[PDB]
Amino acid sequence: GTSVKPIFSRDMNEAKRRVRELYRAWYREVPNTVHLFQLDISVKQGRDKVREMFMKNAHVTDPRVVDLLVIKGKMELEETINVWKQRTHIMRFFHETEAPRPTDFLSKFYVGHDP
Amino acid sequence: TYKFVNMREPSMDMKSVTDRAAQTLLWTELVRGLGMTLSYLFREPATINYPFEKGPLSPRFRGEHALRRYPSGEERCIACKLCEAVCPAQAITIEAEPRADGSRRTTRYDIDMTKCIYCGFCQEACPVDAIVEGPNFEFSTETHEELLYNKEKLLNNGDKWEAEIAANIQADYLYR
Amino acid sequence: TRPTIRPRNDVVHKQLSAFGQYVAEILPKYVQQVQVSCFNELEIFIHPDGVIPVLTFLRDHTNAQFKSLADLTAVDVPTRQNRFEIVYNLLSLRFNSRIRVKTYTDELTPIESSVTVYKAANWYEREIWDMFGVFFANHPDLRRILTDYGFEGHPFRKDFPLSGYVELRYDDEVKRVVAEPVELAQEFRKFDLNSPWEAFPAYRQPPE
Amino acid sequence: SNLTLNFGPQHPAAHGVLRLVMELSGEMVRKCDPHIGLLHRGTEKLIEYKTYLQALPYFDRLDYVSMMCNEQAYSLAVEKLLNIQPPPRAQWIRVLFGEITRLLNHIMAVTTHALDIGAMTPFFWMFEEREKMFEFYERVSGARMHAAYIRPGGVHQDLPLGLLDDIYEFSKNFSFRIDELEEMLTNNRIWRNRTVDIGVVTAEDALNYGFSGVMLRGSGIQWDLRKTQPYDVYDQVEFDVPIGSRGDCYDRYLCRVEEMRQSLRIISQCLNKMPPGEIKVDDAKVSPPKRAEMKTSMESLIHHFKLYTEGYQVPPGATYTAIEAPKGEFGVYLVSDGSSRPYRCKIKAPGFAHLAGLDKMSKGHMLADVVAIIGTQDIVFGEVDR
Amino acid sequence: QLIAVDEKLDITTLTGVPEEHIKTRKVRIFVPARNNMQSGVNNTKKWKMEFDTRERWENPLMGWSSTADPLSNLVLTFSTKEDAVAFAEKNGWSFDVEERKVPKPKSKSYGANFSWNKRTRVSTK
Amino acid sequence: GVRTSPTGEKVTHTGQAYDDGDYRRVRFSDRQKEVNENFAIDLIAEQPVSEVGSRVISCDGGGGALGHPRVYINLDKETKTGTCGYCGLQFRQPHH
Amino acid sequence: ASKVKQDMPPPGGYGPIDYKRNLPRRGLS
Amino acid sequence: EDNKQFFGRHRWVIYTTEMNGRDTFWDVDGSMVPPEWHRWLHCMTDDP
Amino acid sequence: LKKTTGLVGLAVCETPHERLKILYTKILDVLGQIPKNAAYRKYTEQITNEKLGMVKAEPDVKKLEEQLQGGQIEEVILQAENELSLARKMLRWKPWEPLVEEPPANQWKWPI
Amino acid sequence: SNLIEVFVDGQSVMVEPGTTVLQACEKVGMQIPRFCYHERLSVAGNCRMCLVEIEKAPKVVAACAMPVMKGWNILTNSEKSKKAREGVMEFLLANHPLDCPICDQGGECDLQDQSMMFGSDRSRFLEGKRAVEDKNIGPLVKTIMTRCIQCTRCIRFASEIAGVDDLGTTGRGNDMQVGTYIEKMFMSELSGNIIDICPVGALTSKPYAFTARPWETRKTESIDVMDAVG
Amino acid sequence: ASATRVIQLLRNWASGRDLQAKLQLRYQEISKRTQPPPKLPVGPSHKLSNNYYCTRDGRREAMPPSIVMSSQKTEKKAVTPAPPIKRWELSKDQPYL
Ligand code: SF4
Ligand code: SF4
Ligand code: SF4
Ligand code: SF4
Ligand code: FES
Ligand SMILES: [Mg+2]
Ligand SMILES: [Zn+2]
Repeated sequence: GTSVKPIFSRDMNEAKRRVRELYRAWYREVPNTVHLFQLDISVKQGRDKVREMFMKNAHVTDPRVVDLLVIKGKMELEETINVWKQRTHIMRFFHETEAPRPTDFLSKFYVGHDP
Repeated sequence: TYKFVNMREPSMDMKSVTDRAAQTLLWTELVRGLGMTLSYLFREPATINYPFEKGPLSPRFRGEHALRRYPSGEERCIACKLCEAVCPAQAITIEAEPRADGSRRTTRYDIDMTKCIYCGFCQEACPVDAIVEGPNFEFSTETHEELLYNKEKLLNNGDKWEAEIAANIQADYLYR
Repeated sequence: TRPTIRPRNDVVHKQLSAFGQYVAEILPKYVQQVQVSCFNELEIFIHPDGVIPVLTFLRDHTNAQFKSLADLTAVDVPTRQNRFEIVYNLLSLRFNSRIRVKTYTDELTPIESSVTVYKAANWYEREIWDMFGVFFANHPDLRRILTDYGFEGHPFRKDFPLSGYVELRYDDEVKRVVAEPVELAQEFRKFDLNSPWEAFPAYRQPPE
Repeated sequence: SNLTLNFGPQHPAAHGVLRLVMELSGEMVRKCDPHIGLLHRGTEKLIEYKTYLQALPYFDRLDYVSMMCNEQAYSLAVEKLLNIQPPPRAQWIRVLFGEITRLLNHIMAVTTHALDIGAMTPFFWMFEEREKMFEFYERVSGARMHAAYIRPGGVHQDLPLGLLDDIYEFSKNFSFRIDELEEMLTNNRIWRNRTVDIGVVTAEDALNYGFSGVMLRGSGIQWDLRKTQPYDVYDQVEFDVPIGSRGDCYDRYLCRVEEMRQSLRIISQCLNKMPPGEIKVDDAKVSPPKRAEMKTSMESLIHHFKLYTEGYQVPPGATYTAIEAPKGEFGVYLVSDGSSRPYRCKIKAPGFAHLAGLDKMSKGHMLADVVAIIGTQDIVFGEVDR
Repeated sequence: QLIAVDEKLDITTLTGVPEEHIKTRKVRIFVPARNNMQSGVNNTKKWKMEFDTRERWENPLMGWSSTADPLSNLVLTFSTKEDAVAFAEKNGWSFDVEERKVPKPKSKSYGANFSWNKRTRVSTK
Repeated sequence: GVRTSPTGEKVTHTGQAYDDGDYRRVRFSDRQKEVNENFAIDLIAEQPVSEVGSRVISCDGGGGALGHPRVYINLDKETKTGTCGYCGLQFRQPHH
Repeated sequence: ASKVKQDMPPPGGYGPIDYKRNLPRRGLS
Repeated sequence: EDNKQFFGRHRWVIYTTEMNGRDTFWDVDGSMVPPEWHRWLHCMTDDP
Repeated sequence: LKKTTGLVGLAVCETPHERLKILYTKILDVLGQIPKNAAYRKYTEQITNEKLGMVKAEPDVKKLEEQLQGGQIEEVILQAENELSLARKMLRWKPWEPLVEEPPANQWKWPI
Repeated sequence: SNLIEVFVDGQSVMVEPGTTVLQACEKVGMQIPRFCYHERLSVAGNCRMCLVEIEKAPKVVAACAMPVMKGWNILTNSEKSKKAREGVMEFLLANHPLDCPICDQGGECDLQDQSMMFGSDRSRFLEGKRAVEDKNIGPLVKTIMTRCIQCTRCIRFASEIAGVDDLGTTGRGNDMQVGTYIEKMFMSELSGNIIDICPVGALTSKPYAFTARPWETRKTESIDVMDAVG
Repeated sequence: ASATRVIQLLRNWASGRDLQAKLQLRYQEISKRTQPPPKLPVGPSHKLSNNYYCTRDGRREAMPPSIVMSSQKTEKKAVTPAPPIKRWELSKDQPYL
């Protein structure tokens, strides 16, 4: 039973449909974002980044969590379309000033104590 | 108990109506405002001739911090760390150890004056009147680093301002 | 118990207790508990489903007339299965009284928006969503209100760190403000202040 | 398609930190969308890491035009949670300085509102009075605005000898400055054209939108927390409540001017009725002992040490305490878990709801009308963003 | 009508916590030991969750203590061990739980100070 | 009681001086190192020991309430003087 | 052994303070 | 001093033309006042 | 007869007695569809009948306002409208029924 | 079984014979204030801070030493108990030195905390204070005996746990002093523990002196590797 | 004020008021910057007897809130949270501005 109240979707299929709607909206919006914000990236870079952000949460299996993630993505898209975000906010997705952090054991061992 | 601010009525007699018409056509209230500004023009201004003249301050005024001494030259601070504990901005950093003669004294006493809110809680908390907010307020700098005071800076401030600090404390301490 | 001690008001205490019993009798479907504090403040603990029917009642009933919504906020208590306590503070000018309505929710359960009851709730609910992550159903325009654009997390949660996760600076290579993982020249110094001796025997809990 | 405009933050009428996204048709305002948080500093979370005394100075910086009123609201909340009573002289000093603070705030509100509208001169005349008032602050506490003077348990220090006479000297002259301001504005036809029937709000809408203070009383609602829910010694002073009739900018400006006059009346009563006695509660587990006692007696030293390191424990419980601050109802929802640090502190600021009502109030108006309505709401963003 | 999910609770994707500070952290769930300097026991009633200690270093200016992990001051309080475990699990943090230590009851006899034939007899008071 | 290091850097009363190979000394180039010249330990060393005719003396640091908390100092030991834990002033009973 | 000395109002209270509006008519017909 | 001027103009300083090492004929600032005259000049006391 | 209520947006009501009678009658009619043992029905019927009798007993508007303790009979009419709307909503909600669920064991326990 | 029923503020408790009033109170989560009592040391009963009223009993009892009787109702928060605690705290603080800013115990001091929780907030002692000379007992345990409250905890620990009979009391009355009576070092493999059991700053750690305050320290629970005891 | 008499008269006429009576700038009338020392009395708890703290302890008289109608566990006239507020009275001092 588990007696849980839904947010928007009753099972995973409607949640996936909402995910697809949000993905379509972002994919359509990307070229306008590149033009309006005067970005130096390509439209392919922006769409690849959009895909990456969506793929980050592919493991989620709870329809309520999926609905909340879609709500947050819609909020981000509304911020972007209305130019409430500036160029710094958009570019924050790319981390262009952070040095590449090593992942293998040996480099982390050399650089410090963090596991 | 209350009053109305905009609940009056104008009299409709020909005298009041004609007076209103004369005000409308001859701009009497605008001339009244002009007269008020003209009156202010001939008043003496309130400007003081800074920096040759200064604004008045109280003995309780909170200014740049200082560390004080006993009349023998011994430091008043005994590293109890009550000022560090009470500080609402965590602007005070204290390290201490027994001195060569066994006295309880600080080795580090730092105040970050860019963290400080100048509330004076440190001098209220101090049991020996060691840390104070002095009267000086003109200590602007050209770099951020100069506002990170160490213990030597605070002792120099105390030595430089003690003559004024002691008089202000003598003036105010019966209220504390 | 003279000058130092705050005086008591039995008349207001009795009046508030009677009105709390009144409200509990009228709405048994939703009211779970009623309390009157010793400084004369009335609290009504309700099931979440009753957020709209209770508030509406307290706004529209001839004997309540709580027309003003003073404040609406949330409290985070991580030890509870339902993390978030939702608090409504209401003021009745007709009867010169105040009341508090309390309900609960967790991270994934929406709470009905009360903009149809009090329009003032709009921004308050936004703030709650911004600071605690509580979603309000049927809100006209729900989005962040206090945090920076694109900010991740809900800062007022107890498990959110005080300095957050990212800080900002101007970078000249890219000619813009950038966000990077936070690094502090001086770490905030955690203080352990609690005395190991009990302060108030009147609030002692059973030793389990 | 309407034109979209950023009104602020770097704008003269935007108060520094307000970004207002405005949708316009010509200069007609189709929609107002205030974006705030440009001064959100996380005060409510920071307070959770402070003792109650350590948390007190954060309230000076919420509504930085009305410092001691914020201090008083927080002190009343903490005193209610502690089940203690401030001494009478402390309460009289609190009311006196609260009315001085209301004078400061109403000067700032009226003159900056006039400056947005275009009348720049009264700002200069009234800010010298603000300067003199600042000296009263500094003489009592050592700080011109962020006094931290009013604390749970009473006040930090007693008044210095000679302060009451100087306050009396200032108070016996402030009425003429009010008269000059009213001579410049009240009957001026340009001022009335800029203020009459602008931002009209109904009583029902004002109540439903969470308004408080003048934003209520300008619409005819007879409500004042000092009268209906008195605190300290407000039930011992005589004053009148100004009530508007149109719910517009002009009536609210008239109400604020009359509130200044009534504040002068209250200040006179406070000056003539100040009693003798101690200025903080005679309970060393709450209020610190005098410095001479701390340096002589063992219990006083122990209590000084503990109150300045750990702070007093507050019994567990939650209170919503509100006062009639100069900008409306200012409230604190304070939750104590029994320790010496507050568990939760939600701050209710009147400007929050007032600014949330700005889009409703601006319907059918122009750009300059929106500037006037922003001025008439009396918004400070330290309390809006917290 | 309700939707009847059947999966364990997981809110990691919603908390805004960086990946590194989820999978590399170890939280300790424990009842804090009594400070040996005092006899009061009021600080040994509730359960605490704390994080693993990371690197601190010396600031080149001022010699202050500098850190780079945002969770160095995060301590949560819980009524029971189960509540803390549930909170840690739904946030994806690996945890180590230490059982509560209670002092064992003891037999105190004042008269034993003056025993006729036992070693419990005291030589001074 | 100021004193100079082998590098020419003045040593503070905390005994802190940068080593010969320490890069941080570069912060003092074209500028100076703030050092307080009134060493408290030497200054309190110059105060004379007060002879008093009681076994217990009281010290508050002078100035009444402007000093430090009043403490009582035992003077039974003839091998050493009684030192104030706040002020550093020394006391003894007359001997010899 | 001196008397208690505190900031207090002078005996008989302070002089009356004006607060009401004062805008004289000050004009011809 | 001139007590016939209003409060704030009744006390003032004429700065020296040469302090510790620098020429202060044109370049003066409030930090040049020593503490005793700082107390007198800001009216924290009535006694020079 | 009265020039203004003094409240912005609240019009002066001509014939307030008849309006009040209509509104109280409508409220009682709606309450008649609520179960007899529901506390809302009996309480609201008691207060509504008190106000209706008071309205029928005093033909002077000022004295009726003084008796009703309701603040300016136009606001009495507004409050009657609010009560009628609430009565319809309550008939829909049926809050006279037993509590839907008991909170968790330590949902309201404070502290911790 | 063989348990007897007592009451703590009217709440029923079953305890085994020989249980003291203090132990019965802590069975219901009530901690009686104490200075001289330590559950790993022999009972002393000298500090008198644990005095508590028994219902229908005219005289208060020392909870640390008094066996609890069947049917007794212990009143932990009655007027008699609170007044006894206030009087004892006043007596303890009458001669105590005003050393808190320079005392290492400050912030983790049972005297300070129990003064704040069970004592009054002011003083009415108008005399001069006693001052005693210091005893040198080694390079580990710093001694400042003006702060000593004569608990006898160090003496009982040295005798019973460490098996060293070198500590004691000399003199009597107000002049009673805790020490060795000769210049002697208390050098035991367990000597440092007398720092922790001492409620006040009379015995402190010499290597640790003046370096830190208790509230700024972070606590890491760990294991010792200096031997194989763990 | 050092203003000449003709300028004073012109100021008074332009303002329509007696400006010299209430001058914004402050002269000799204000209190001296040097004051005699205060004495500052003490509070009601500064007593040598009949002053036990347990009889004046406000914090310890606080207790948990009264529980009315837990859910776990006739005539019945209706009630309001408080008596209706009494209507405000118009000011005698100045009813209208
Ligand atoms: S004035 Fe306040 S903020 Fe500044 S160091 Fe002192 S206590 Fe800290
Ligand atoms: S300055 Fe004062 S409060 Fe701070 S450590 Fe030194 S003695 Fe203690
Ligand atoms: S032992 Fe405790 S009460 Fe005594 S001086 Fe030290 S800290 Fe203060
Ligand atoms: S030194 Fe400590 S343990 Fe020993 S008698 Fe004194 S107070 Fe008790
Ligand atoms: S604890 Fe019982 S007498 Fe000391
Ligand atoms: Mg010890
Ligand atoms: Zn001394």
